Amino acid sequence: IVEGSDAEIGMSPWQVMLFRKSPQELLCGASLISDRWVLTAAHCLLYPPWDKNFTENDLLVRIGKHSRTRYERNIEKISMLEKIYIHPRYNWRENLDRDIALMKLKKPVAFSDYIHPVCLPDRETAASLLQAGYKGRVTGWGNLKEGQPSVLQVVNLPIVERPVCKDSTRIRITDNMFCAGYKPDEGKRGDACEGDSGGPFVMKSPFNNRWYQMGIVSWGEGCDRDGKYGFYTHVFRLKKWIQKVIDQFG
Amino acid sequence: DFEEIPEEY
Amino acid sequence: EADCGLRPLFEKKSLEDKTERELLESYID
Ligand SMILES: Nc1nc2ccc(NC(=O)[C@@H]3CCCN3C(=O)[C@@H](CC3CCCCC3)NS(=O)(=O)Cc3ccccc3)cc2s1
Ligand code: NA
Ligand code: NA
Repeated sequence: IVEGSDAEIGMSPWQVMLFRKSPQELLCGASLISDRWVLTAAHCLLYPPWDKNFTENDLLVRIGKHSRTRYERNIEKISMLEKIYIHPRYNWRENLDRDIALMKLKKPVAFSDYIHPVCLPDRETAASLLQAGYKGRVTGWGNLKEGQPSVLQVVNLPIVERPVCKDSTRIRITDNMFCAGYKPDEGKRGDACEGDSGGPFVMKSPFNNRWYQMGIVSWGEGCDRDGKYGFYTHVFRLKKWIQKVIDQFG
Repeated sequence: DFEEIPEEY
Repeated sequence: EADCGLRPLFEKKSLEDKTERELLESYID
């Protein structure tokens, strides 16, 4: 996260770190949506251009974390993966369209003050909150500039008008994406960066005061560049796929 | 860079 | 879960984090 700040303890209890077994390293961000399911970006697990194609046994899920590098004894819980599910129409060849994947855990994780699932939006929540100007929140242990942070970083960013998102890049933007971030003329800044991929873009509903994950950190050209914005997978648009996988394999 | 994690995982 | 999105150390105890108000203030419509 670029230009964000340290997260408060228990501020993002659904935050998940995707951890590579060997070499031991941070692979991506992710989120807890139930005691057995974790949501992330498909490119965190499959991206042929960079010869990335992880299988279940290559990684681990660390939940309830705050510190990036430390083993948080008595706080974080480490889970193994039972199965990975990538959207069948995830477009890694062109523009990361449908950048979403699910991971089922071998055993249920116990909730605590530091571990708690985030909600997934229904049609009305998405229609009501996914509006230009409305701010969401992005969290991650990714790079601070285009070294690494000591603890989870957080930044609030405004959703941007679709025409503006499109005119900021040469990449083909789809309805399964939305972008967020400040304009150069707005002064404030902030953006997700390398390592933040797969992390959640959340919003707190003013209707029922619950947090909903509206997006997944997907891509950006550089980090926090003026005139550029961060792009996120539109979670509601792909919820039918999410429900299908969980109904069938859950 | 990362502190080792218990071998059990 | 019927308890999704309610944080143990925040919503559950009726405590607000340092910047959530920024989000609420942006939901002007
Ligand atoms: N707001 C954000 N910025 C970034 C920049 C690095 C990482 N990027 C990533 O994890 C993903 C992995 C695949 C390469 N990648 C990316 O986001 C691609 C840009 C993609 C390519 C395919 C079609 C959509 C655009 N790489 S990325 O920006 O380093 C490429 C780059 C473009 C212009 C100038 C300098 C570097 C996350 C974020 S999130
Ligand atoms: Na992240
Ligand atoms: Na209400």
